[PDB]
Amino acid sequence: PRLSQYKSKYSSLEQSERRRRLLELQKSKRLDYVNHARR
Amino acid sequence: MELITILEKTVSPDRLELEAAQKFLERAAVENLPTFLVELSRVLANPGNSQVARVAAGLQIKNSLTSKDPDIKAQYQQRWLAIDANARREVKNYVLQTLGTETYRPSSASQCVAGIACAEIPVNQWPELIPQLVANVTNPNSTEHMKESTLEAIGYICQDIDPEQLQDKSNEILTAIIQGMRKEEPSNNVKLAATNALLNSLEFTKANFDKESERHFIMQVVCEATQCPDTRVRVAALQNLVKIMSLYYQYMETYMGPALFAITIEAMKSDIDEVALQGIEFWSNVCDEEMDLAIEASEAAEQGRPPEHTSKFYAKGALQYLVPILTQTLTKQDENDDDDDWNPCKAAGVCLMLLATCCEDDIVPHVLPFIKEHIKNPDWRYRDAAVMAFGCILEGPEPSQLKPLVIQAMPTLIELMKDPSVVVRDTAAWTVGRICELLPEAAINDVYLAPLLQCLIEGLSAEPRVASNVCWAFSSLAEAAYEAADVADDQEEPATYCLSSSFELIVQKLLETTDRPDGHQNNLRSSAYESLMEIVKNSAKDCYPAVQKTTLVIMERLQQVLQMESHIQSTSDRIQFNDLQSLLCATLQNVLRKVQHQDALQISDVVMASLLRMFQSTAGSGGVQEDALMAVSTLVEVLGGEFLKYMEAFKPFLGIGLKNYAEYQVCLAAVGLVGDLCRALQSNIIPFCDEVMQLLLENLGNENVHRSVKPQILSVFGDIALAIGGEFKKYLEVVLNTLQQASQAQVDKSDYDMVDYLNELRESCLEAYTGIVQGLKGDQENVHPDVMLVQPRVEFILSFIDHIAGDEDHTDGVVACAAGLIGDLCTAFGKDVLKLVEARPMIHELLTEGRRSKTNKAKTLATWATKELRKLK
Repeated sequence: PRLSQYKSKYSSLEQSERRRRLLELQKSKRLDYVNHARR
Repeated sequence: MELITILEKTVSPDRLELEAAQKFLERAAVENLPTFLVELSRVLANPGNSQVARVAAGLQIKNSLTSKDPDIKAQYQQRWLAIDANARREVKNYVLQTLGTETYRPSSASQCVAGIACAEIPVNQWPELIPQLVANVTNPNSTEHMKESTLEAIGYICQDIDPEQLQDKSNEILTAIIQGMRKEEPSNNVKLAATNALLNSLEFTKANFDKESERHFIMQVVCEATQCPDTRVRVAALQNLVKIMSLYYQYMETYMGPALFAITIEAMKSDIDEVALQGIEFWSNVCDEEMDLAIEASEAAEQGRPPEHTSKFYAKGALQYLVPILTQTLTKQDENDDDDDWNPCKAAGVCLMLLATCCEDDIVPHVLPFIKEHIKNPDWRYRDAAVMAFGCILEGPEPSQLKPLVIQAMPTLIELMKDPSVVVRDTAAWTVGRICELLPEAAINDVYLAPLLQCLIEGLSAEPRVASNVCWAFSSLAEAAYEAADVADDQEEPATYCLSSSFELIVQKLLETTDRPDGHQNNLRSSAYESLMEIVKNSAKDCYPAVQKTTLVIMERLQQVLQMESHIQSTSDRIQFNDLQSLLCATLQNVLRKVQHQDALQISDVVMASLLRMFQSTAGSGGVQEDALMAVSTLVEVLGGEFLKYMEAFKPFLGIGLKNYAEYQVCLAAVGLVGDLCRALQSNIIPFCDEVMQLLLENLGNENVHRSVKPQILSVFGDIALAIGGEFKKYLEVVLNTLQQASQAQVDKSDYDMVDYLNELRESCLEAYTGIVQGLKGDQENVHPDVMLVQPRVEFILSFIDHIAGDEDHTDGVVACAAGLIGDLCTAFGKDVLKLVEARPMIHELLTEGRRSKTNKAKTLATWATKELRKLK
């Protein structure tokens, strides 16, 4: 039931880690794109 | 012909005979649903009919009234409510009357009762229901079957029913459940059904638990139940104790000492694995709740206020007695390993780990001695246990206390990597990997690195369960080495580092591992690609020569899968081709990163050309898969504006991804890609916007769309606005009203699965307005003024912000976004904004809160905004 915690490693790939990363990247990109447009 | 005859044919092992029967019933339900159900309920209710016909009828009823699909469900619920109240009254009478008159094992009536209840309870249409179910259980003359089938009905209702609908009748529900669990109850079957219903029900016994009289009554019945001689009841009761600890931790203090500690410790020592697992989970779950309480305590302290909920540190108190139980359990390894099977040994490891992170330092001195006793035991079960326990405590205790212990453990650990037991070598690799993850200084040491590297290199050729952890260890080692080199001291990226000497051997060995034929076992292949990926990213510049070679190999493999996919033979072939493509594409997202941009270009054009070919063939054969779109994003990141060359060809495949709303994951990636295309193509995206914008709004009409697509679509509206500026006027009206509505959404916190969809979506709204306000205004202008079209909306956007300020529930991401918006308004609409802002003291408070960082720059945005309002004075 916490099988995914048994010997927990880490992967920039399963499903959802590479989503979280892709989204976090697009959002940072967005923010920088916007800030050069405010000041 | 006759309904009964048809019903009995639905279980025929003949395909056509099963088809005729099913179509008959289908069209019957279409020609006169009300009369069909009434007749069906009559069959179910009559013990005179065969078990087959009654069960079949029950199934036809249940399926008319629910389904796994939430949207189809709500639909069936409304079709039911629209039926003549007299017909429904008759069905309700028969279904209810069937309870206890079935010889069948699991009652077919229970699910029909629940199906109708879920529809009718939220509108008080079945006032007869509860009191009838309560009577069926509490009546001392009720048979086992009557009580069992009823308790199951109760259980199905608590489970399927909308969460908000059942509190007014918790009092009655609990009366029946508790009565069914009492130990005097003769039937274990009844006790089991009752105890399972309690579990389903706890979600709304809030008002009951706040009454010592009732709380005390509930806890005694559950605790006694953990002593039932029927193992199934023991387990279900323990399951309840675990859930009660999660929802009512506040009340537990009077039961832990005197009851719960003993019950759960005894369960842990049980020889019945099912029981041991509940005892262990109970104490892993206490660790989780208490780690969460510590974060609450910590945050409340930084706010000059006491926390709303306080920890009693039960894990810390129990630790003495937990650990000796857990280390012994680590000795019960299952010799035939199944990386998809759960047992007491594995649960014990996770539990030890959670105790380490929950109680930190405390734990070391309870575990060390077992470790030093058994690290060299001739019995592999104990040798492995010792190494496992060592790895479990590497996170939590102060690294300053662990370093000395880890360094003195290296010599033995390096030896254990060659232990004759495969079980031991599996754990040694993980423990080594976790040293590299958590305490790299020990491994990046002038003493041990050389021999450690030799072990890891050889381990890549070992059995899958060993090579897989070795891969993870390598990537961890690579990250540490990289960081170590470039904390600083040199500039932009590191010139060399301790892995450079063997970087070439590692990549080729990893490239080999990727390709092993047993690569599917123990997640090997994925681990190998993850590791290659991570090591290529985390590499020094003097490793480029090896990096280029590896990239030529990856493209080679990718080019190969891609053309393999325009010639598919089977759905098995279909599946694996996409799985490799998935890994290779993900790998591509790091190599393209990490070459010369000049080279990244030549690679981008070549890959995109191959994907478009794959798209042309692959799909309309089940396509588009999602990682291909994410693949395109990274490709658009490199080509930037130079991607315009493929739009005319990619366009349709963009659409099919946007249109596919059933696979919200594919749609989601399509949406994000649109945002990436905006920043890349910018103004040049205009000639594509109508098609996209049209598909976006369409999707927003809605609602078997996923929750999660809307906020992203809103965010992208902002990007589109930023990319096309004035050309957005065309969409301005529809978008603002869409934003208007999504802003007014205000889910009430007793739930958290909504508190942080509310923020996910609010933030989205703010990014939307920001992209619009900045999109309509200006850089090197002639005069300004499109924005003035939004001027009349300022009042509302500010109100939306003001409402966000009141809600204690702030995600930093939202405070920031809200601050950036305020600054935008000041710069866009000017000194009228001031009067409106000073009219809402909560806005002032929101900005201050942002001037303290978390995150970083929530503080900059909050700082900027504070400044803009000030200059307006």
